Amino acid sequence: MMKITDVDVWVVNLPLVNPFTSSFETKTGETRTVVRVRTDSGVEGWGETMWGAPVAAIVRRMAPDLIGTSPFALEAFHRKQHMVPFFYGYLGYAAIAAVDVACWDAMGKATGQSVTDLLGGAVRDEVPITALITRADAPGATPADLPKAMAEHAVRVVEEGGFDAVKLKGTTDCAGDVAILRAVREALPGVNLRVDPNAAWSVPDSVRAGIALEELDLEYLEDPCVGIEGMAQVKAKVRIPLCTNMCVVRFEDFAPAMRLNAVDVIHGDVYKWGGIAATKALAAHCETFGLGMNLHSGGELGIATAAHLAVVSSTPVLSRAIDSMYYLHADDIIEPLHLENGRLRVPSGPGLGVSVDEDKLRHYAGVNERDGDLTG
Amino acid sequence: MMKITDVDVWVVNLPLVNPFTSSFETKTGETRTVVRVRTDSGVEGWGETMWGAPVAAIVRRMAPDLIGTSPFALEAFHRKQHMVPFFYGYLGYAAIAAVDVACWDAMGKATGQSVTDLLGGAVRDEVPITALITRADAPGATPADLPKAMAEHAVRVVEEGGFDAVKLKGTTDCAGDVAILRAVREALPGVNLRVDPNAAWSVPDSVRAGIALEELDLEYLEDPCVGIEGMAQVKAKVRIPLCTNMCVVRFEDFAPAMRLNAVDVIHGDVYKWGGIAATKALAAHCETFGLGMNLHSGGELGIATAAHLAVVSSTPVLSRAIDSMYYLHADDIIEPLHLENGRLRVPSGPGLGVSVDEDKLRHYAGVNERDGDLTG
Amino acid sequence: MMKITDVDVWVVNLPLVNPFTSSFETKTGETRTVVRVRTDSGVEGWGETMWGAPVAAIVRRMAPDLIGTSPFALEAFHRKQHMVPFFYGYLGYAAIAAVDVACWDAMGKATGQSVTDLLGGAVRDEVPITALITRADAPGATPADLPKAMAEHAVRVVEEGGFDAVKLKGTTDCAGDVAILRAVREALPGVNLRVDPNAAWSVPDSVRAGIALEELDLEYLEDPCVGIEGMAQVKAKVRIPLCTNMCVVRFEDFAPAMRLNAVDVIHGDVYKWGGIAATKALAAHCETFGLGMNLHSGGELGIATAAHLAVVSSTPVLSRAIDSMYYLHADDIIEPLHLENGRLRVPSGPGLGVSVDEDKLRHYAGVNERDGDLTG
Amino acid sequence: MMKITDVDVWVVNLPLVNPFTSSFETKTGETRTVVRVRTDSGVEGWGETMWGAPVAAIVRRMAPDLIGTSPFALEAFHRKQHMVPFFYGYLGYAAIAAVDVACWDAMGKATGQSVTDLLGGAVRDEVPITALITRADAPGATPADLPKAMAEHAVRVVEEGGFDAVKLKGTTDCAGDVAILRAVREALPGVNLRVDPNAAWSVPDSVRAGIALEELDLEYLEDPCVGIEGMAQVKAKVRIPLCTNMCVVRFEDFAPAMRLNAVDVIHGDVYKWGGIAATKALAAHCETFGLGMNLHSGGELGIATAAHLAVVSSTPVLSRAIDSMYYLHADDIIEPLHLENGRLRVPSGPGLGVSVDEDKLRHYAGVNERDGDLTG
Repeated sequence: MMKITDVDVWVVNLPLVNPFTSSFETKTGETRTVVRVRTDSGVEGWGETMWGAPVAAIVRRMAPDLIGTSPFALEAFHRKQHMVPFFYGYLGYAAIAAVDVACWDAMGKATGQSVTDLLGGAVRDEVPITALITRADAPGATPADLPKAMAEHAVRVVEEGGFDAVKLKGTTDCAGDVAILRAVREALPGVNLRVDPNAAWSVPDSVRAGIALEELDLEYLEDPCVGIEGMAQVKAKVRIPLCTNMCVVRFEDFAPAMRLNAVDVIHGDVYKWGGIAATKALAAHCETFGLGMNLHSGGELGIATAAHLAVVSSTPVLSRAIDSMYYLHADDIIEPLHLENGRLRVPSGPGLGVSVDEDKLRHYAGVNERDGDLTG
Repeated sequence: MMKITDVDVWVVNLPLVNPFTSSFETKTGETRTVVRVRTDSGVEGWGETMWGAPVAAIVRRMAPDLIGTSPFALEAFHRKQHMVPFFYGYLGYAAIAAVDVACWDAMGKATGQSVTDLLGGAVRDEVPITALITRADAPGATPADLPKAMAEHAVRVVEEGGFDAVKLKGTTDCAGDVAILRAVREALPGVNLRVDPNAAWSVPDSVRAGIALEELDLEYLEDPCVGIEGMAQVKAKVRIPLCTNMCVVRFEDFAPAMRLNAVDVIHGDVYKWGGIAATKALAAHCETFGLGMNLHSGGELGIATAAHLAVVSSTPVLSRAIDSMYYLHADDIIEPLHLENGRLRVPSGPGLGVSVDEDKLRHYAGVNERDGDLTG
Repeated sequence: MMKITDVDVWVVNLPLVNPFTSSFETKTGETRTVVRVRTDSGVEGWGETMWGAPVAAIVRRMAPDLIGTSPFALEAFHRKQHMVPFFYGYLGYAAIAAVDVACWDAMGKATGQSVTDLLGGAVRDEVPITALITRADAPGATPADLPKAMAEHAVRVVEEGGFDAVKLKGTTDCAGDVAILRAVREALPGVNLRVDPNAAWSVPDSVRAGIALEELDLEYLEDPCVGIEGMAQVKAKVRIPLCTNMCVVRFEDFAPAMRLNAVDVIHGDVYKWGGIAATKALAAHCETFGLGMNLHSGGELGIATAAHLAVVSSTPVLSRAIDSMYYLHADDIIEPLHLENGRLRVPSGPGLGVSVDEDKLRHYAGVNERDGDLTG
Repeated sequence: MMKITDVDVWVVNLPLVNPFTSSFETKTGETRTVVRVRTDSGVEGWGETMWGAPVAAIVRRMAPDLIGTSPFALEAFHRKQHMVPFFYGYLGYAAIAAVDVACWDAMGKATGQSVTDLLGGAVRDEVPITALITRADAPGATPADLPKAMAEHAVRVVEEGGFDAVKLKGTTDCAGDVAILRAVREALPGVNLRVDPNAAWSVPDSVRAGIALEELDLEYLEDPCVGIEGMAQVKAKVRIPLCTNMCVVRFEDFAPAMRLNAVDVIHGDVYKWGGIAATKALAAHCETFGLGMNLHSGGELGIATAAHLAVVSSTPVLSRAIDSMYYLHADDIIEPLHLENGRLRVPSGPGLGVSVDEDKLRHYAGVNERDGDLTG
């Protein structure tokens, strides 16, 4: 009969090993929000979600009403907070997800079960991850030299890391993106290969590039352009599976995207969709419509990755190499997850199966206090 | 670390209070299949599903491979048995559901939690049920007298029982069905009213009847005709929400039914859909597509009803008066559920929250052994 | 004025020559249900259908009401049993088909006519069959060696057997399936070539594989993925005729599959569709919608094959090499059908044109009694 | 082993009792083509089809190649004559149907079975027919008086004849047609009521009239306008089941009519569709698409009506009162069918179950020879 007694929130800054360039920005660290839910039985559940001050602010506003409730009562919590994402958008889903994850952790600890086992049990014990490559990996390169430099980098990363998949972060320079992919495919004929321009290409440029890229047999083309309408126009012309984490980001988007035939693959992400049950539900929706599914990464540290691992472990349709920034981090706030030969081991043991280093938590919260958010 | 040690299966015959007439048959009892899953920790999980000998046979064939597995490992179990419904159809889903429910019961008992709490926790504590009326309730009646006799019966049942909804079992006599509904609505202007011909009407007759029935503001018209195509033609013409438990009975049916705009409301049913997680998933699918959802009854006794109650208790979209044959039964194989003023109380306590009377189980299994199945 | 006096049912186990691997299982024998319908004129009609104990059980439950009816009264029989497939699924259609076939046999014998002549008469006298190849035909092979081993096997089977068509049983390993087909096509440039993954591939993998397979000019791609929705997505992208025996398996599926443009070719199968008239009707539906048609094999012995031969003989649209496990059987329960140069001769003479060896029937029923079903 | 030895053809003129007015013409007799197929076993099969000289001419051209063939070989015959309807249109189907029917008669006689029993056996023994009313039934009437005169006529016909359905032959005067139907419905509140303008109304007038007619709950509106496009526009706006025997008259029309949602009910007619098997196939197509089905009448005498009766008797979906000019004829060329209380008794006995009066045949062929065709 657990009742929540405390909800505490921190914001942390953690460092990457090397810079990371999307079409959007170039980052050198993660800012994350960490939540601990305490109960009257002494159980402590931990959650973690994307971004800093504004996400923490939402969690702290939801907290007073969480006091005295059961961590098992997630349906009631989500319904109570139904309007939060309407106003706060992605940050609203993210804030709700932190609480959601912390409650699953607490539920597992209270019952002596892994979150994986509360989600249907394991169908796999290891989760392959994806090598993320960006133009920041070829700092010196001239436009003429960029494709070769990127391909040589990709080969090193795959050979050293054992990655099953490689994903290029695309840019506004779509012709250059295509040139890079051609060189990477030539160097790695057998690797699953993706490109993600983060919606930076126009629809006509996405069609022209997509046609050019057909010969490379990409696993998918991820968000070439903005919007359900544009994505559907691309899917109508281009014979490459089309993936999104930008035009379908909530259930309200799903029926319209299906009727308009906008996508072939959807990325789940607990922090984007507001919780673990939502992500299991999304998996079922993908199976019903014959869609592929993968997981998107928003810069998860160990707590948030452990939640995603529980989801992948227990979800048949998540059979691909997921996106994960985890291997690119220089430190964590839990004892490190097991990463070997390009796959993460699913934690075992009660809850998320992680142990939080509260000294590192305190330290990196201090770093954030002095340095400010790296996000936002 | 529960491991299953035994799977035992019985088939029972239980009596109704009065006969029950669908367009399909007239019944005076239920035949059900009961499953107990035993573990090495001493925990015993109970499930119950529809029909007799052929469903029991499927469960017994799945049983040997269940030995040594965890009741938490439901994703693996469902995937292992994925082909069973392709060959065995509804009976295959039903057999899988019995095992599924027994595992949820065992999971709750092992963790000291209600199934309701393992499904997201309660959002409601009571579940309204529906008064089911059939032509067997007006045994003596001439065609001219039938509508009045049915209306007078409906009034008595609603006034005595406190039911929020009334459902007429329709027949091949669609003109007579309409006459009955007109009389019932006149007598009960405020009750939620439904008719279910169990697909016995042709599409043109469904359109003609549907048009006639618009003036009665039915909660829904349930399966007037056969098939996604026919149902979609009815929905295109008739301004009454259209419900099914016959043209969408598995996830493979769902995408086509949406693209063809076949239905407005879908009935879930754990035993028809093969398990509890499938039913929670169906609820999410209904929310995504703006569909109503209710629960169908296939003649559940106490164990199977308790499972449905856990689902309704924890599922916002199940906000309607469900169908339930439970109130029409003359006995049960558990200590009776609480039924008061037309609503069932959600059980509390570990697992399904029921206690099985093994003497009644043994007795009614003997009744089945001597009398044979009443179903099939 | 024949009236049925007896309906007797056996279940038999019969051996294959070599193992047979689908994406689903690996088999070494068939289990079948055999039905004899006796009349008051002394005429005996024989039917045969798929699977064992559960199909036999359905037939035996339908039997008492068959007593005293005419074998000609098939419309009435099918309507009486209309609900059987709703509950019993594929097994329900199968059980009905056994009775259906036995009645056609009895009708032919009573009238001195072949079933072929009662179905519109012959338009062809020979029926080409298909060489079925599976990975079990390359037992020793490494992944690198598998395509060559499969191609060499295919060449031997085609050269020795005179087969017009070759069908690869596909697997979850879709990349390996494609490699095998490439090698087979290279070795046999002129053969009609098919692959059937039995719905084991995801939709994105089906699109990727389908694109790759276009260069091989396959006769069709059969059930790459699950469901009408997925199949329609494949047909929208992949320029290979798409065939099914899994997403359209009854008339209720047909209108939705047409509106959603899901398939180009449909497999008929008397045992899957519940009878001979249903299969003739399906042929007409295929002609109306410009679909190809072939026949699926569920492991027919001589009685069931003879029924399929009567259908093919009398049905213009069945102009392809059918699937037939018949040539892979080590024995039969009738005097063997004529198989020469990759085609089966249509039987002549009254009814199905077969003579049942009742000693073999008794023997193989005993084998089943002691060994149990190989199916289910 | 029947082989056809002779095909003989006559054209006959037979009288009606009273004139019959469609939107198209006013008739006082039928002209029909009669065919006898003789075999080497002495069996004689009889067929009958619509119209005279030009239909007889087609049959006589097909005849020489029929010599030496089996009456059972209908699939081969239809395929051989596949191009005949492309050039000769309705008359081509009609000529083929005469031969088709004669072969079914011969098949039944050769096997000692009714045609009904060769078509799946009886599901009903009686066939209700429809009272056909036209403006010729109110000869004296002023426009102001016409509706009352028509209603009084309808009442007399229904009360005297026991008809379950009444069908008004519509005209170019759509406002007058509506006025008549209003008066008829007022006088006969319980009768199934239809109107058939034989495509004489424009689409806008069909929409205006259809809207006006909704209040009368017609069984169907039959061919208000020309063409699949127009019919679909009517169905989109008007809430009355829409029936045709003019925009879907062959299988090539069926898929387009379904995709465009043109009709709710299709009339079969053996003579329009070229044979009995085609009509059974059409029934199955209607069931698959949830369409109603009825039979159209082109002026059948006893032989042709007997064929239609065999079809209705054996076909579940033909559950309506059929159209039949039979009751309006002053004589026949067989011993009269049993008509009592508005329903025709299905013949029993071998073949079509009719006995041809060859003296009447000879007489009415002479009448045609001297008087000429009344059709064409």
